[PDB]
Amino acid sequence: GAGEMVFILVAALLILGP
Amino acid sequence: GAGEMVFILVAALLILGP
Amino acid sequence: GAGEMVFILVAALLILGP
Amino acid sequence: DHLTELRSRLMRATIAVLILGTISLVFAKPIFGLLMQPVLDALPPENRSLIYTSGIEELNVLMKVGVYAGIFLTTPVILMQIWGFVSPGLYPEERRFAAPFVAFGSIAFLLGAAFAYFAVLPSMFTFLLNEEETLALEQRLDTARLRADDALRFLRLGEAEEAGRIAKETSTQLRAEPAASVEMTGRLDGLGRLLDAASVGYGAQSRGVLRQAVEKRVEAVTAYEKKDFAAAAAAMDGSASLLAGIAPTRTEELAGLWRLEKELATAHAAHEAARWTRPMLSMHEQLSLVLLLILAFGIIFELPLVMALLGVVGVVKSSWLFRYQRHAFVVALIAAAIITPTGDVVNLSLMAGPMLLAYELGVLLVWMVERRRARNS
Amino acid sequence: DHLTELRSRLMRATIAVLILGTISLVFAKPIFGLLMQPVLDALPPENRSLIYTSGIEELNVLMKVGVYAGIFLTTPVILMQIWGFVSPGLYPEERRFAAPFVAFGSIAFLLGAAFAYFAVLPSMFTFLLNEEETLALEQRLDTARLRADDALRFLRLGEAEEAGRIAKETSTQLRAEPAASVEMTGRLDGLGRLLDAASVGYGAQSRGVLRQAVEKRVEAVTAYEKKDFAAAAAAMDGSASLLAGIAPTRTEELAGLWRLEKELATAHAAHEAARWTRPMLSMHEQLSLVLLLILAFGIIFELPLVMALLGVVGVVKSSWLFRYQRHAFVVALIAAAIITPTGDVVNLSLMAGPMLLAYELGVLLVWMVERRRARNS
Amino acid sequence: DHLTELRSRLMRATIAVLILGTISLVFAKPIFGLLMQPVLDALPPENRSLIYTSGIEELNVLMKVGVYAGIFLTTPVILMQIWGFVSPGLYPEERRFAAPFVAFGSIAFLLGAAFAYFAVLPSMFTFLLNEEETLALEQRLDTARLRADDALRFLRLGEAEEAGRIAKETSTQLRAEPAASVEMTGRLDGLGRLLDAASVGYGAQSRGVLRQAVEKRVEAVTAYEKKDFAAAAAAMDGSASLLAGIAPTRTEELAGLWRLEKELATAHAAHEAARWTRPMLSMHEQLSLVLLLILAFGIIFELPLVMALLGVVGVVKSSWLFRYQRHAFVVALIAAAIITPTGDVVNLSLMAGPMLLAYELGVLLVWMVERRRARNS
Repeated sequence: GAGEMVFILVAALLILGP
Repeated sequence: GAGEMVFILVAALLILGP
Repeated sequence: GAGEMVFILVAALLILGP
Repeated sequence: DHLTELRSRLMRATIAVLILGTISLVFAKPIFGLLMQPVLDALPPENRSLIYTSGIEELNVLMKVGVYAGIFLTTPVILMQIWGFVSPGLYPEERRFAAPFVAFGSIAFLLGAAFAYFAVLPSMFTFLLNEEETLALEQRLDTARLRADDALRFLRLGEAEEAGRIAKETSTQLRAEPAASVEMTGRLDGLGRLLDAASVGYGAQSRGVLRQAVEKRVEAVTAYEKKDFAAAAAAMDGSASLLAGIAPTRTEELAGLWRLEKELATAHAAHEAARWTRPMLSMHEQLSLVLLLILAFGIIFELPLVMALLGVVGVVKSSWLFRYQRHAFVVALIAAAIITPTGDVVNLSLMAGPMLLAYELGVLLVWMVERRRARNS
Repeated sequence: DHLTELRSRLMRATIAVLILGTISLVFAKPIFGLLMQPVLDALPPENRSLIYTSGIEELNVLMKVGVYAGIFLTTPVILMQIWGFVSPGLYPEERRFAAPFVAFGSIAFLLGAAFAYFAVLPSMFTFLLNEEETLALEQRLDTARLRADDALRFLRLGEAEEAGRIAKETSTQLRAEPAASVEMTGRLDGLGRLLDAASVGYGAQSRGVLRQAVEKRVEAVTAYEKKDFAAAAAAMDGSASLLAGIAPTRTEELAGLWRLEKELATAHAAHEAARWTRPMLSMHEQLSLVLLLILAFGIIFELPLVMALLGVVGVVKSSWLFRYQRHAFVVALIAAAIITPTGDVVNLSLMAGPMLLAYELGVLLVWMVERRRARNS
Repeated sequence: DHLTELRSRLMRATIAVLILGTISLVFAKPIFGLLMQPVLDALPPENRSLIYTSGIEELNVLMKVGVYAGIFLTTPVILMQIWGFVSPGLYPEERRFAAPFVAFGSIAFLLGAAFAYFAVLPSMFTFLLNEEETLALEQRLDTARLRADDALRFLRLGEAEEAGRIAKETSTQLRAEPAASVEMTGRLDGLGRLLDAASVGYGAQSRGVLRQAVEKRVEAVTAYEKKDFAAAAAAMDGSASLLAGIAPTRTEELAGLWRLEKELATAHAAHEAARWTRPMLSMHEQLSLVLLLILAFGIIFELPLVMALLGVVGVVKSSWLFRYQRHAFVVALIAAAIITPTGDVVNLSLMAGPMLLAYELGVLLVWMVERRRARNS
């Protein structure tokens, strides 16, 4: 769903960091 | 979900128009 | 949802084959 | 490829859907009642009811009914859009066949929806939402309980012979056609019923024997408090044996009554042990299923006819269909996923089945039309 | 465009959400009780309850409450992140207004959430989860059943005149203000109740007439087993007519009692025919609705204030808002889709409504601020 | 990178899943019963039942069981596919270890699933789906109701002393271990029960006092119709006081009985006030939870063993795992999102937990194997 998609996107942007 | 995705896609194609 | 997405992706990769 | 004309005509379809949903929202409740009549009819009369899980489920159901009514009544609009989309002139002696196309598609969808409703909905809702084996047993148990109640009334009137006769007949009928705690609770309730009936009936003379029977029942309740169900059963048997002493000449009759009570309790426990899957139907799931069926059968009745009508004049030759069969199956599967609100592969396949069937019937009709044209030529 | 600063500050917001959710998970149960108090209050006292469909629904509800508490208490954090994100110096005489920005946004969200709760939740949950027409009829039916029970007690005491008077009064009151099988079952239960009352009352003298009445009731049960409801009704009428012979001087009175019973049965059947939509509320759906309302109203109270405060110093001129109105509507709609857990367009629109309203109020406030600034200049 | 071999072997896995699901669909019902035995056992015997929300939930449950059985029994197939996928020769003295790999992976998954079922399912379903505090209170209330019923039977037999003794004992036991309308309704029911018992017992002599008691009860019902619950309580107290006059020498005893009734009513109201969260379990949610647990524990028992077995021969050195730990966590989280049918972050984390644990155990085993190899060398 949209929640799972936003969660996976947040994780993807989070592991790499700034 | 798929319904939310098709709704956001329809809105995206709708705001720009022909 | 995620299940529908993985199903459509599996079908897309399946019809073309190796 | 390009977006311009596709996007504009999609906007036309969307605004048509919006306006027809706005008008159809006025009569959302009668339409919902008509849609729910088949499933309610398939339900038992004693439990002819539907539950709503959420507080806004009325609003969600009405909005879904309005949206689907709009998309159903916009089918002529999308048919005109499709017909206009492909119009290279089409040998203008053949381009004039616009109104036949739109009319035939509209009546095809309407007939598909009507046949879906009238034929499929009652029959399939009877197939799923009906047990017909546990319901018959439940009705037999209710009838046996009624006969036991009549026997208890006969006991309350001081007629031990008639009560024993009815008890024996009911026991024979039940025989012809479970947790320990539950069975003990049922037996305790049956003993209480029998004791109450005997107290009402023979309570003017045998006041000294029903007292002993009630004391034995108290012992049974004590042995039921601390779980010693063997002692509880023994105490209930002793209570019934003492109750048999209120009418010494009809002792067997009273015994039979007690037996029947025990049997009924046992039977009821068995039933509640067998039925571990009770029905509790919901508003939105049933509405979604009914709407999905109607839309699927409308597609089944429309897509073959639309494809055949295009093939009579020629917009989709058999070669293109054979080349793009796999991609068409995939796109139909994605469409089925979009329409289905539940994110499960099972519902996806259930929806995509009608789409594939419609496509196959369409390609068969196109091939048959082409073969007939070749034979004529 | 670039990710670096956006990703870093999103990570700051995420870690703040995580820590505040960890702390708020300790008090998840009291917060859940406070959240559920309005919906429970809107429910009838006799059915003031919520069901849980899944075994982990307690855990899911507590985790959702903790996550939403974290995202609510991190609003100051995201406000500081937003304020820092845009800081080109801002004519540093105007860049010092950081604490006013964060404080005003925080209290705006808190006031929006509080007003949402206190005003909206009780009123709307009363609007939806309350019938007030079937409940009044149900209460009237329960009162009529109570009067019928009192009349039956008067019969059990041998007072036929008082029982008939109460029965007539109750019938008149009911008249002033259904499947065949269900109605026959209700009538059978009513006949059983009347027969039991008569057996308790006049069972010392008229033991020969109640026997005939019970035999007629047995005939009614037999004609109810094989579905011949006409014969069942005739047998019940004959049973009541024979029961009227226990008190020959008060026959009409007894007849009236029977009539009342039949009427009550009929009425009850009608009620169960009318109410085909019973409430059965769920934990997670109600929690999701309440949290969605609180978040939406917090957005409604915060986004206009944040936008206006940015417009006082100037980060978002009216030109940018007018240019990007359509894209902002789309992004708000995607955000509403993300927040809503149910994959339906209805909930998407219901969530996106508050977002569009907040954006419109924000642009109105920005325009008003700009007009006031121009008038001052 | 390339699709050819990956797509072909994915097709092999998919066709294996399809055929094994087709065969396993024959025994879908026994497998579903075996899966539901733990949760049903965790449920109370009196409410050992599961509800189904939709009419096709039987079909959905059977299809899900078949699909998951196919994916469970295809684990050897995917193991052979994985082993073949990496085969550069592997120093062919070490490439012959194919059957050990597939066998060890298969038994690892089977043991993980079996341990999941046998250990986790009963214990955790007892942890969640069991209150053990409200159930004990409910059982105590049911026992107290049984003692009150026995006291009422003793009253019906004309034994006021024994009834008063039992009432006092039950009141003492209850004391040792709510809306106004609900409490008034319960008190009215208790008064009706007491009046019926007294009418059955002393209705042959004291016919003039029970008449006054019933009139006072009628006054109570009238003051209950228009909500004046204070007058209703006063009228019920007066009715009980008049009922005490049927046996002037045992007045206190009768009073005690009335007190017990009131207490029971109050207690019951308190219980229904305390339990605002009732269980109503669903077919599909429980099946999804059980299948998710079994699959997660199979992964927990398989992935470490598969990774260790690859590390013995060497396909995944510790360096690659350390480099790709973050990406592996992300891909496991997406896999958990895909497997979980509910679109919530809570279920996503609950599923991803086992995946991360399996990966961590795998990397620990790989490091230990490498350290042992270095020590041997």
